[PDB]
Amino acid sequence: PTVTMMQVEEKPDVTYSDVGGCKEQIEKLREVVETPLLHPERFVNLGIEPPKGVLLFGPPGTGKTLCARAVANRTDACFIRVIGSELVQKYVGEGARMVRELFEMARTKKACLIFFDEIDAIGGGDNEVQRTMLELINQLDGFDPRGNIKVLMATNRPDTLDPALMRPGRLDRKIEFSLPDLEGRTHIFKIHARSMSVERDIRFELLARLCPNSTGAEIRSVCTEAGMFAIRARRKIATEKDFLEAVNKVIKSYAKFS
Amino acid sequence: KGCLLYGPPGTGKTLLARAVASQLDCNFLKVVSSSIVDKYIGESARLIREMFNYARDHQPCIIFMDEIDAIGGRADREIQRTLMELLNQMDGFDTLHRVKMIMATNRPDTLDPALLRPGRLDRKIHIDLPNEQARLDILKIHAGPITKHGEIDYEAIVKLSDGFNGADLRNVCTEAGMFAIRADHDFVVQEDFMKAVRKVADSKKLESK
Amino acid sequence: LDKQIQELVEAIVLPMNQPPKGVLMYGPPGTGKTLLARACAAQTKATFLKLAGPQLVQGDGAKLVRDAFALAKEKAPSIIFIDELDAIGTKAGDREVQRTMLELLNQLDGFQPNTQVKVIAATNRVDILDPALLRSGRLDRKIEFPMPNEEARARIMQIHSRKMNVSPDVNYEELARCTDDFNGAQCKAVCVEAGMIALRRGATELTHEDYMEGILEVQ
Repeated sequence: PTVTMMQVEEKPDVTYSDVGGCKEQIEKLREVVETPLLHPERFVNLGIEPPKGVLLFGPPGTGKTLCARAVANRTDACFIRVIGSELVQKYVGEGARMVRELFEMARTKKACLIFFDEIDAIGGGDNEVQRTMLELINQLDGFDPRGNIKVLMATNRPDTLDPALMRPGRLDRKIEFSLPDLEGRTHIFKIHARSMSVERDIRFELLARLCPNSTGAEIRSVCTEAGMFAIRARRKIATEKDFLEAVNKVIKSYAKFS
Repeated sequence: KGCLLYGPPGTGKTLLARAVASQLDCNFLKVVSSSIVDKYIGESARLIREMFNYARDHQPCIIFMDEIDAIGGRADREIQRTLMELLNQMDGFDTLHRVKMIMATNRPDTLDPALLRPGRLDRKIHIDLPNEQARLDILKIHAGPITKHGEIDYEAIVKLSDGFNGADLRNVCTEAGMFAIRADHDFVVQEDFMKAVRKVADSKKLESK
Repeated sequence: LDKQIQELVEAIVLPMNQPPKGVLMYGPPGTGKTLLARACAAQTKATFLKLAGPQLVQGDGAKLVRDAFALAKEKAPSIIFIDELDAIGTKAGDREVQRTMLELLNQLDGFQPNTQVKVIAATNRVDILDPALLRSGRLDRKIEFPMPNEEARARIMQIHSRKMNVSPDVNYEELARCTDDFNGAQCKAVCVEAGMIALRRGATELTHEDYMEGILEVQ
């Protein structure tokens, strides 16, 4: 149906160095998306049951940016990102054929990688959801589609009990959000220097040290009010003295209650 | 429409009610005392009306009640509520006909003298202790359908059985027959009877509470 | 823990290689009865057909009983391992699962061809137990579990760490002594945790100090 040709995702997007400051965790989740892609036989010959992928949970923060990074680091054929809102729908019975036809497309596309977004929508009456998650794990643990390509869960709450007790068998490499230190934000600054006319007088270390506890969501809002108040001020160039009030406003006025 | 089987000295009601209930019983439906503790909200009233409602919708019906001594306190508020449903549904205005219920207990002291009233419990039979001679005769009339080897000796089985349960006597003796049938021998020697009857019977002394 | 794995391996292998029909695998928690019966399945080599407790609750439990006994009727002699039977057999849905239960006992009572594939039952507690389960065809093998020791933890961790590339220098006494107040799945966190950094260490073969480095790493 429309989900077949619509599901295939093209037009690549945000890259590697937009990571929210993780130096070791970016290797802990990079050595399963980039290293197995360079050769299949390598991790097959590395022993028994090569790792499928990683696990992302906790606070949203810089979410959906590292998955866009995984889409960007695709070297040969642009990959896909299954969304969670398509499995739980009205008129049950189409989610099974949906996951079996997208896993069948994974079989057809020479060991294609699959990513699962918003697992909390199908995680955790709920018998129509138990079909999608019990049949979903029944197809992941099954050796029919593939057992080496990719697993990656990106969600907000790890409060899904059944996937938490079914995950240690097949899923592996769970990591936290790993909030950055003071020096981590300047990488996101150096890569987002394509933003709305960052002047060369703007120092990225000054902007980094002027905002503590400012994980990728809060500096992404620094960029949101940066370009937004750059458009609303009828200006065309951005100067740190022109939007520092928007910076400390967007971090302090939004850091008071939250 | 009511009867009581209290056997405080000894036992033997399980072989009777399981012998006839296993023979015909005219039906099959067991109600255990653990379906009433109701750890959640105490809505067991509609469970009594629903389950007994099906027990009256079905014309043939016989209900057993085992281990009522702990749920027969003279937590107890919902117990006495279901006992008010037992009064109003044993001697009430309902369809209280042929359908029959049977109560079993252990001690004749906390037996809810409101339930000990006639109607709620018409008959009562005081079971006695299983005598060594009664154990020998019950083991001879229960030794019929089970196969044994030509070498037989009931003196060790009856002698080594002191203060045991008759239901546990039959289930432990037949448990020893099933212990000796593991090696698919048509003949059953009494060596495995001494072994499995002794060990499993001592396990029923550990679990004889 | 050897006489009960011998009693279980006999209970499910002497009919596989009157034979026993039912087995009640219970005991206190912390042992790993599901992975002990699955470790037994690793020795039987037959197909391991998993089934959970609340899978009967979806008049469908009788359909899963007749389905497991249809696969038992025609399907090759696999190993059906059900678990958490006391939670669904609570002695109006629970009464429907009691009808499923009495149909299960009726099919394990009135059927002579029951010498085929068996069903292994596991419970975490025997407080809720059907008194009508006293039959050769029904659940017969009632085994209690003792407290495991560090030697038995080295046994199950050796069955669970026998296929991986482990260096042949393991005294099992440093790691067996360091694993205190642990369980089976936590020793699986130990061995899998030792398998985590096997990629970034570069050495594709597991070493000695990685077990105790996992114990001190996550636990």
